[PDB]
Amino acid sequence: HGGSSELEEVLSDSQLPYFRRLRYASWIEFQLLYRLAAPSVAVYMINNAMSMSTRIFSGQLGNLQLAAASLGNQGIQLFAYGLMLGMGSAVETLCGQAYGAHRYEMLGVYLQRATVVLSLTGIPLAVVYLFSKNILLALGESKLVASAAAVFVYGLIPQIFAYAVNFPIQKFLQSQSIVAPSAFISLGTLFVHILLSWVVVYKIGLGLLGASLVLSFSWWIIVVAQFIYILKSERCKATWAGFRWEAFSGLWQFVKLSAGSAVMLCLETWYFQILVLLSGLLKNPEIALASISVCLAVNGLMFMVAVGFNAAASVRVSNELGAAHPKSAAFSVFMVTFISFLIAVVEAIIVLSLRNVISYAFTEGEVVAKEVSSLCPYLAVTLILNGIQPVLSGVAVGCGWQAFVAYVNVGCYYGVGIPLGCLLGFKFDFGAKGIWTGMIGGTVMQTIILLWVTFSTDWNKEVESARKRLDKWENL
Ligand SMILES: CCCCCCCC/C=C/CCCCCCCC(=O)OC[C@H](O)CO
Repeated sequence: HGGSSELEEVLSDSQLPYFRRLRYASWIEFQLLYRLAAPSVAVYMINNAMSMSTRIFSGQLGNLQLAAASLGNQGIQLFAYGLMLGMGSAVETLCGQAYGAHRYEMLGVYLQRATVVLSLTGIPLAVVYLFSKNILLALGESKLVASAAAVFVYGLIPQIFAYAVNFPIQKFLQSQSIVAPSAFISLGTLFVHILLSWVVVYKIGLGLLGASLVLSFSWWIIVVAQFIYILKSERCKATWAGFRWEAFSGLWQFVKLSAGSAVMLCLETWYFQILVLLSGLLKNPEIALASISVCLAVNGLMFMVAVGFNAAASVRVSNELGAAHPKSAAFSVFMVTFISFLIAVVEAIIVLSLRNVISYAFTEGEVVAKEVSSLCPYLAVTLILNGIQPVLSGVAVGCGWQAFVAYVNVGCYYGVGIPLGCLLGFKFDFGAKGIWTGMIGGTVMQTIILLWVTFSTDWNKEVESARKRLDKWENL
């Protein structure tokens, strides 16, 4: 329980040579990164598999049912997904810093205080789900498609409040460096999800409504399974003191800290969505929509590995800033960035080697395979950029820089990325290469700013700022 972190700090405090000290602080760091990032990827892959399993099981009832599962997941759910996870960012930085400062008693307070805030946030998301039929026909979709997706969206209204409890519990167990139980109950519920969705759809005949209800039901099985763990777990007897009335105090404070990360995700959900819509306005958008969707799907599939390093870099900096280990935090930021950078290099190598094959996997098109292969050099740059940007955003969450990063991300995306992509794409007639270059240029500037800031960071002041943050939340 934080003993390894103390040892790493002790190792840096020695007269031993730099190379001997580097090898033997990297080994203890690499062991901590692996014990955190490996189950984090396994959790997101199994959970997204349920979103794919529900999309697959519901899509086998007709082409209208598949469009309902696709438009419901990417249209309104992806908007509701980024809003719930954004508020769960303040409980991520508060639990990790408190777990490092041995204030285990208030870890359960942050869980409930995040649940109350997220449960109130899921109320505006509920009325949007009810009128999902009206917003789809407003975008021009057919009434039969809008009513079909709404019924599928009607079944996802319990998935909203399931997020409001799963995300605080996820970051709660993440701070204590215990993410293994979450990966195994998700594996079991997936078998329960595939089995129950097969019984509800094929035998009960509830249609696409029951298909989305089984998804929302399975999401509530991992919520109950995660809560009954912390009640019986021995590593959670110091961190979960039980239900407390203090969770209702200082709700607006949790709103202000988490508001930065929430806007960063929903706008980015629209930012990529705007980049797709803008690609439809380019000259010859017939192939620009398919090629960009292939590269972004590869970018999205490669992004699933980056979120594991994001969770690891977040808890490491949080646990070290709370335990007053500034040199260990400056090393964890460096170590996560380097290992994730080498992974992004391997991701770019595989894409460049299979530049002609990856296009046929998503859609069989000969002219599409050429256009995708032409954008693979640009996609490889985005993959390398997506191997440093999320880990620098994860350490910024651990330091509480969520407001500073949100200003930079929105400014680099909407203020720099979008105008550069439209100027290169439309005015300069570079097509999809101009859009992707503008998206690259946006991510480049963001990473550069964060890199200079993070490496010029006074980690002594971040430790003091972590004490002030924990002390103020303890007073109220
Ligand atoms: C849909 C699910 C919703 C889930 C959440 C429902 C409750 C949210 C309400 C909280 C404030 C009102 C209730 C608490 C009123 C007393 C608060 C209190 O003790 O205030 C102390 C004061 O702030 C000095 O420290």
